[PDB]
Amino acid sequence: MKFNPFVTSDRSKNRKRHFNAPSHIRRKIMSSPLSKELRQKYNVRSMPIRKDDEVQVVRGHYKGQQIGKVVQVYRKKYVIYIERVQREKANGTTVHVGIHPSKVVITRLKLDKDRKKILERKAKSRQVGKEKGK
Amino acid sequence: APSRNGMILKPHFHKDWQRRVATWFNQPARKIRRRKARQARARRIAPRPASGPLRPIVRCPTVRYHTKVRAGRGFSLEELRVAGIHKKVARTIGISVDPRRRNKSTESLQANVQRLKEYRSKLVLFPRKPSAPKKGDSSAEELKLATQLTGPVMPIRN
Amino acid sequence: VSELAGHQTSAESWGTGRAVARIPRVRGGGTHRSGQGAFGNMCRGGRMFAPTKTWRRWHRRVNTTQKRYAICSALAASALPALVMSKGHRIEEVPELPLVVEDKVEGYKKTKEAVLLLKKLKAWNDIKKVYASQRMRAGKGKMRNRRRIQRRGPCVIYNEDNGIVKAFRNIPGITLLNVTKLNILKLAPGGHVGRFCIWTESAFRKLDDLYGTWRKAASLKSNYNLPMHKMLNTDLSRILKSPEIQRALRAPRKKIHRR
RNA sequence: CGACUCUUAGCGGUGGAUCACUCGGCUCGUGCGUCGAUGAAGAACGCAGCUAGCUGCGAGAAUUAAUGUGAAUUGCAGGACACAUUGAUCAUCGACACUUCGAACGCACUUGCGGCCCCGGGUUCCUCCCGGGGCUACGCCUGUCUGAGCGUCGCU
RNA sequence: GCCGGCAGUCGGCAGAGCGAGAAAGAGAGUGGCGCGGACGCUACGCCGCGACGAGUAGGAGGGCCGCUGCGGUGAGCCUUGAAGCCUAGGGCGCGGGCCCGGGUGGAGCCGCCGCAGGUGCAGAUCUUGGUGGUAGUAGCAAAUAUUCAAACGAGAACUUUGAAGGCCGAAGUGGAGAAGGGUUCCAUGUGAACAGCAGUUGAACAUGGGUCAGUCGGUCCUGAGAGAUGGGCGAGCGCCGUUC
RNA sequence: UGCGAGUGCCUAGUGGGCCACUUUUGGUAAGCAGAACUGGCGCUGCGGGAUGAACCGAACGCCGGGUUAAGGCGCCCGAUG
RNA sequence: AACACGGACCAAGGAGUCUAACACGUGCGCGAGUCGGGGGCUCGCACGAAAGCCGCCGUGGCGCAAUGAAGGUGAAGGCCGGCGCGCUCGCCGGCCGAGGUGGGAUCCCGAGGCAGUCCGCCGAGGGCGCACCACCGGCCCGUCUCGCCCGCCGCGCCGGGGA
RNA sequence: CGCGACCUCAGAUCAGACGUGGCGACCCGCUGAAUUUAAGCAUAUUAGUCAGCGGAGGAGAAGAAACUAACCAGGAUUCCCUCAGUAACGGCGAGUGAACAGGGAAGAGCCCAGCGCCGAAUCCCCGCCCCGCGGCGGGGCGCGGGACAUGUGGCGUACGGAAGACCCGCUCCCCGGCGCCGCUCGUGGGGGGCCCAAGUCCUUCUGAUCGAGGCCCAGCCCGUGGACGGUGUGAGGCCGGUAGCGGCCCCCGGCGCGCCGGGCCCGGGUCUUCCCGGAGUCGGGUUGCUUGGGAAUGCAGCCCAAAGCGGGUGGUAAACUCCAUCUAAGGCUAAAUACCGGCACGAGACCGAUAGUCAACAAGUACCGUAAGGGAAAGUUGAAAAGAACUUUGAAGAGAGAGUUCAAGAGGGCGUGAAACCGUUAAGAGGUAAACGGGUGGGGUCCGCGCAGUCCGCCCGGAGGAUUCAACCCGGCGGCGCGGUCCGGCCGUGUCGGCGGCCCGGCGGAUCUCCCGCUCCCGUCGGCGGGGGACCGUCCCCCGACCGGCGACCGGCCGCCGCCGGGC
Repeated sequence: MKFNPFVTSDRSKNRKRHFNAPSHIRRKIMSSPLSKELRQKYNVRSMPIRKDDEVQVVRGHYKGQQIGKVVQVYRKKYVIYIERVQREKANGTTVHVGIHPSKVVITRLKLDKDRKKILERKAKSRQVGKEKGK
Repeated sequence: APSRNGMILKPHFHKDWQRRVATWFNQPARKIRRRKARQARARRIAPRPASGPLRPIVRCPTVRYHTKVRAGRGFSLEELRVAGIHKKVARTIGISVDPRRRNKSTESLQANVQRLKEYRSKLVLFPRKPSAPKKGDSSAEELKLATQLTGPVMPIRN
Repeated sequence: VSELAGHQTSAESWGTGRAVARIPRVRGGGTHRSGQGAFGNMCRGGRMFAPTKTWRRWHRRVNTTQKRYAICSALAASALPALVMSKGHRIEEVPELPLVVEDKVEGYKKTKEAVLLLKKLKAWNDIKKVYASQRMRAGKGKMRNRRRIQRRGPCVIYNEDNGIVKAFRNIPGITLLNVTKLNILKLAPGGHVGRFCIWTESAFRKLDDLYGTWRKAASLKSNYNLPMHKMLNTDLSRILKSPEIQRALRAPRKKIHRR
């Protein structure tokens, strides 16, 4: 359990912080684990979802082996949208049924110069615990 | 309405005592607050005793007790003039000094002088400069003592 | 409960002569709560009967000899394996109930060998029993930071802190007790004396230095010796079967005499 | 057999009790313990593309600047950004700004009347008029200036 | 209630009893083939006799009666269905109540040992909320009065138009203001809710629009009065007073 | 003649009573007021007196058989039909 | 049952609680002792605002001593032998050492019997007598009365002692 | 008749600053009741409490004795326990009710007026230069002004102090700037930002698994991380975090070292000579309030009103006399202490939407009263709106279909949906209102998945089958053993002996007596304390005996018996 006396560990307080978190905290909570092949190449367990990543669906009714790109991230409802994960409405229109980022595995990230600096710093901190804990 | 042999009790609850109820749930937190400040006090004065300056040998008034020996407010000036320490130097060296204490007896005076005389023997006065001035202490006396004295200095044995 | 609860309103009862029945009611206004009723335990809202105060006697003090009395009976009930199984602990594979191990256990720093130590002592089944007993708490305690409950496991009594607390930390059910700081609330949880215990070599030799025998003092507490037994031969099956008692008994009357 | 009335059962109505949930209260404990004439607390009035209430903000009005973070806000459109650029959104916030009343401060609260300087239109100060800016409250300390006294005195 | 009985299940390490009118032992000594025997005893338990059984205020004891939460405990139950609710089903206990069967329901819940309480309702002209009889009942009666045809509409006793007959009768049911109301004023559209019937209508709702001053008022002046400065009083917020 | 006796602590509730055989005060009398002993209702159901505070019998765990008290045996209504 | 009052019905809420002072009874620990209040010491407090420990372990509260308004005082005598008046009084050495009477649960001895020994058991009668009750005595403090004796650093408006 | 100083008093939109108001849980200074009790009530009590007023702070107040005590004397103030429900007060009724001492938490002392001595040696403001200036300071220059002799600064305050002569060995501290190294205990002082382990493995139930089984040592991996929250249920390994003396990057602070510019050359002891006390104040009388304070505890109004070997106090008023203890009428001072307000948190044997704050929600909101003020009700669709496209009746509200969802038997006040009440269907009954108890009878819906009716052991008869029964052999396990008294270990709330461990053992003692330290007296003699040393009680080693036990506590053979496996 937790030993820092400044940690919430409360039923009401953790849910209040989770649901009323601001937008930049909501980016961190909405983090998705990488694929198996990228895990030995980046040494990174998880990474927040982005705008133009493509996603293999893990669980749910849309669970399968299809790989589909994220359309847009809806951070208010804590959920993201996939191109091939949708559902036709009554009137024939199609509505993207969202999948929570916790049920999301990323096959390849959409890399930019602000993203390479995050892959290495999470991998650098990975190697500190291996050397110190050896 | 008393009935069948109780004591005539006089409870002092006729005032509005419920507005002034002092709860003691602060007791364990106050003990930590006093203790954590006591350790912090002892760490600011690294070689000095945690209890503070030396207390004199003091007998009780009020003939009820008449035999117990307490820890006093401070050493009187008549006791300090015998031992040869000036009253403005004893405060800085770690001796409790008060001007109010009279000295009517004689055996109690030598008890406080002998307490002060052998206190100067075991005292380790650090020099102000790292290069030690006159009447300080040798460097051989320093390195084998890097600890304080827990409890009162020279506890008083009845 | 706050003393201002049920008293922030300003209500006094309407006098006699109206169809209402003498309840302190809200004074006027075009409001739902207007002439309704307050300042009573029977009304909606209002004060509760005998409001709970902060100065209730929450703490109870017990005599030190009595507190030291139960811990002597708690440690003595860690033996006699009929007591330990009656608590529910799986002891069938333990080679010896007073488990004494070396002082090398103090020097452990990882939980991997702490798990391996319990398996080689065949005491892992209690933790295995604890794992299957992890479930949601019944009642309203889940929404009051008491979501999960589980069986307590084997307590380990350590003498020196050298990483033994660091090892037996994540494995559920194990509580670490210092020898000089033993606790009756963990040596006998729930008011039941049975508790399976793990001792080290330094911990086990300090028990006769903490309390002593009947012919020696505590030698670490100031004034304590073990309490006197009210009776020595506790097994009365041998006292009643002793030939010197059967000699003095009369002939029994076991023939049943009905109406 | 009917119509009406009573009991029970099923189903369908009024009603929201019980139960399980809870971004909420109560109590205790810890740290700090900070308002204001450089204009406090409070109040009024306004501010979003579509905005009534809550909250936030003050004519720079759903926020400006900077730092951190880094692809969104989103109910619907829109458009910035290339996230190869101090850069969308959030938090921090240390720079700037902060309408009116309000201790409220030119005089009183009708948002009406004033005066003293400076500037721009009037004009090329020559007085009106208009617009903008800085001042103009009480109590009191040190100092400065101008004074008063058949107060005490000298010079005359 | 019984000086109640039961540790005696003392078994090829054995001999299975002490209901029997009478104070005490189925007591030790020394000279003259076939391996066999039902239940039990949570000794806070089991078993045997005798007597008794009402009850207000009141007292005591037992609850394996019940609710909520806590420490243990059931290798406890549970999306192959928890709590809650219903039941002409099966039952148990004298009883408090409890266990199953069926249906709804979808996510937590129960037994035992102890602990703690905001712990059990039929009333208090109890509180809150909901629903009945009354009851489709009383009622929709103060100020003389409406009728005919057409238009809109799905729909007209109540809207509009035309005609007729009336009333208010210039101290009015008229034409304008002050106080007060604050968009109620005007156009379009709707008829969900209000106008105690209805409504195509309205002061209802949704969209928009609408108040223009040197000369009309406020602004200026003072009356009755209010109210600072000086002054005085007051522990004090401050109070007295308008030329002292 | 019958019954096992003595003794010490706390302790609720009560402190408005009523009726009846007998004795009896005031009052003409009272289902009036006020006293003594005993028994009842209060606190108590049951059979009977048609009905019922106190009248007679009789006092009560749940039942079967038998027998009675007081009352009764034309019908209501068990029993002299 | 009332021509006494409240009650149309239903669901939820709804009333002997807590603190302190006590008295008694009961359970536990220690015991002429008991207690840790408060404080301090261990590990950072998850559980732990818990636990353990103290020439603080007794400062202190209660109890072990009471009686007086107070100055104050304060809980045992008896036997034996000697010294002066047998003077039931003063002074010297040993003994019993906390009284006696009656009732007293239990236990001991126990005549006898269940040629002759041991283990039990019962037993008329006799006892030391638990607890407790009653009584007579004895002792301490306050007070009343009758009297004498003893002692000194200060001989007295001294102090103590008796019935 | 004017000018020039001085004193008093004005005017300033003079130059530069200062106070107002709010919060107010805690505190300080006033003012200040009645409900209530005393079974009435008037003193008393409530209570110096509620209300009212002013004032600040993060704490405030108080605070270094005109003290307590009568002791072998303690020694600022603040808080806890205890004294203590005590002394004392009280129609001595109800009730009210301290303080000393002791044990603790904390512990820090000082500065003026006066007396004096120094050439006003002092301080404020304006101008110029250097430094840094976002808590306007340091140094220098100015016949540049002002304050001040109606008293500034230095020494100096009751503990004595000051000035001279003389003895002792002497010279470090403070202020304003600048830079540098140690991250500077809760493990690195604080604040901020970003990160750090391990299954979504196989199969299976489900609408969705976080469910169930398994995974080479009970299972796969981490665990200095199995708390929590979210994720379509019940998650150590899906995610954030969690743990850590974990990592990285900024900002701020104090303690140390060095440099520059300044200030400061400030001791103690002996002898001699000097000085030293705060007025309308203490105190007394009276009055009123308060207090336990009682012939007046304390505070106030009036009157009287001082002295210096004096004055105050010493719980009974007054007079006399010995004493004991302080020095009032001036001031500063952190710490132990309180905190229902605010900021940021943590926790709960607490309540779970008529409960919990009035307010879980657009709550001090809607609304009410002219105003002071009063003041609600109101949580939940669904995993995801996937919020019912489209056909038809009706003008429409409303329906029938269709469609989504595991579910609308979840359809916008939608998690379940009780009772009162009402509608409809099935059955039954109905003129002594309805309803109830005992006893039956009849009719229903379901249950006994009843409808040729329960088995359990021994023996007898004939029909069938095993690789089988008794008795022997080997191996293993177990029980018992008065083996009358096998051998060997262990323990004892039993002893003896060696009194041995004594030193190759510690503890405690109100049992006694070479070394060290201190003062008194002339290297010595007497005193005090401590450390050895001896003694006593209690825990340990050796041999043997005796006793008990291994039946809360055993090892090997041996003898008997039982069980299992394998050979027959």
